[PDB]
Amino acid sequence: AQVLTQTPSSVSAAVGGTVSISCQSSQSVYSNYLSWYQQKPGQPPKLLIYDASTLASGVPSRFKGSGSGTQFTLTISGVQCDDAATYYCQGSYYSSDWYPFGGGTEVVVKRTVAAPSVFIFPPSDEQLKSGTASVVCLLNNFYPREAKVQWKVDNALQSGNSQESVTEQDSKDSTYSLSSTLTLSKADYEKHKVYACEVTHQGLSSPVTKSFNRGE
Amino acid sequence: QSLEESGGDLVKPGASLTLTCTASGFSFSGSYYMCWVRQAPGKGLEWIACIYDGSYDGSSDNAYYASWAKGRFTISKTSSTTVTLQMTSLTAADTATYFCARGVYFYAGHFVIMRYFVLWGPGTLVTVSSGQPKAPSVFPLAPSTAALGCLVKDYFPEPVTVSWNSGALTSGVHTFPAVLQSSGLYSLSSVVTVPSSSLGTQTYICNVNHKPSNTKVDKRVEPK
Amino acid sequence: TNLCPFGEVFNATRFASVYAWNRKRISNCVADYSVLYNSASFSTFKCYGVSPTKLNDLCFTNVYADSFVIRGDEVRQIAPGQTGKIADYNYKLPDDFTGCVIAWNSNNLDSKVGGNYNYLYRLFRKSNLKPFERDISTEIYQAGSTPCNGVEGFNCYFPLQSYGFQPTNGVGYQPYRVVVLSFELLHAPATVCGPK
Ligand SMILES: *[C@@H]1O[C@H](CO)[C@@H](O[C@@H]2O[C@H](CO)[C@@H](O)[C@H](O)[C@H]2NC(C)=O)[C@H](O)[C@H]1NC(C)=O
Repeated sequence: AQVLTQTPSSVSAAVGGTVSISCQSSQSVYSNYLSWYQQKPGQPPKLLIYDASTLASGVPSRFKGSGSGTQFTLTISGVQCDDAATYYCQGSYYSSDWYPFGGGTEVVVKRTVAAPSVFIFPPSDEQLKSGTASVVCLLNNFYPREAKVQWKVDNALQSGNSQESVTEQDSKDSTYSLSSTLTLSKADYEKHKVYACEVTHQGLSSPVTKSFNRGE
Repeated sequence: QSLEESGGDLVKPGASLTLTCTASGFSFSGSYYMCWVRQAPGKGLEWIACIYDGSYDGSSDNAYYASWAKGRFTISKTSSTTVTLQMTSLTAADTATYFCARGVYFYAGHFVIMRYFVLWGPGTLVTVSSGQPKAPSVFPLAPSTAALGCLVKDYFPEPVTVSWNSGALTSGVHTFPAVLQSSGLYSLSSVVTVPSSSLGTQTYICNVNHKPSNTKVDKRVEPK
Repeated sequence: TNLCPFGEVFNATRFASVYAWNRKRISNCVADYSVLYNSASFSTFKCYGVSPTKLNDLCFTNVYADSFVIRGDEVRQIAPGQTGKIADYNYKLPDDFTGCVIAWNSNNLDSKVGGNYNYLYRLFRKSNLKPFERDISTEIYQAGSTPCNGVEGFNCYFPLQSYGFQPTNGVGYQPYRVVVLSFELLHAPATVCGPK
């Protein structure tokens, strides 16, 4: 019956900027027991602020909590590179069994545009024995996150046979990396020669195509 | 000062599972409540339950539950250093990392109110599925700055751990999040960028550990 | 048999403002309640769900001591089911309150010639406090739909007012120190026990 609305889902600022994250409660928060948590990838939530303004031990003072009643705000005055993470608000009420968390907000550290370095790896002979072929295209240390990988086998565009995953924004470089895997049958790999990976990115004024020939 | 969750496992739908929260460097003495918070992969945080850590050994009293979790979940204090969470009737919606947390409580009369959660354990992963544990296959990504890596393919369930040169090589390393293939198996890639002048002098090995299958595969990555 | 530190609460040099009332948790000790209920200095000693003289024979999971300073004619508001500025906006006890309220005149301690302005109380809130709620917000109260922007003015009032205790005030306006003892009894090993 008590819902926390956390807006927006994503904020961005350069190093030294200020990001503002809002947490709205449909009902007044008991004694202003509103807390903010930081969660970096692969890590448990880490408490930043409790009682809506009190800074937790060891938390940098650039993290600031404010608000009362039904409206609260988390402010990072002086965003740093390692602030790229997801943040949550959590509210407590005159109730023993309801502690809602906010939907979460991603913090993106803005930086200069960086075009991706493109690499391609043919499937290994060790794998080719099994009966399947995997072709991997690497896009490394690029910003912004948005990018497109097109797979071309004998100049023919592929569809439905590739999956991709992107790393989190680096806490040092503020860059992303993308791996695209093209999966084929053994026979389909043994009837084509040129395998191409075409990359579209803001830092690439013309699309970059990375290619190899089977059997060199 | 430390909390460590354990018991997270691959279980079939309808099964039960009991998770453990073990306290390290201290003992329960009535100063906090121990709480469980879960997080589905790629989703937010959902509070489950709390219990007064001053309770009797083996007791489920002094406990609070989210309305959705009441009865299906049972939280208990079993010793001065252990608190458990028993979950029954598991479905795929219960797949999540489960965190144990210290609850700072405020007395409010006939009940207490959790003020905030200070100390969080690393979490333990619960996978509710009918699939079977499957060992991965570590295929090299032969280098042609130079880029080399390892392809960890056809494993279930999460997670896998990939290190390079037994943890010595840390800069320039990217381990991509796993992707679920149509076969019901995960695929992961780890890569590293190294100077090409060191391709002869320096040797590079990827240390892939898939704990659910006890598969430790170390493959040397050198140009073909 | 280490004694419960009730002296730290009752005999503190300074008390907190009622809006920012203080709480101390008492646990893992033996409490000598007699020194409380046999004291002649308490002009208010009112218990709910508890007999004062029997307290030395009871054990509890925890004791909670809430301490603050209020106006004399406001001492009546520290009780279940009471209204007024203190009960509505500063300190609210639940209807099912289990514990004692103790209060005594502190004119010699908390009054200053010319006025002691360190003690404050909240004048207004959009809604009444729930039991044991604590509102230490210093935000300007917006009495109308015209917003306030950090500026006090018409329908924009600062929410905290100082008592300004003076030694020459009437007894109803003199400062009173108040301690509320709540007794928590769970199904768990008891940590606060009387001498027996
Ligand atoms: C607060 O302080 C007074 C004054 O010191 C304490 O009164 C003492 O009471 C004990 C017996 O409990 C006597 O032996 C002392 O001589 C008293 N001190 C005096 C008269 O100066 C009182 O007990 C304290 N309140 C507590 C501890 O709750």
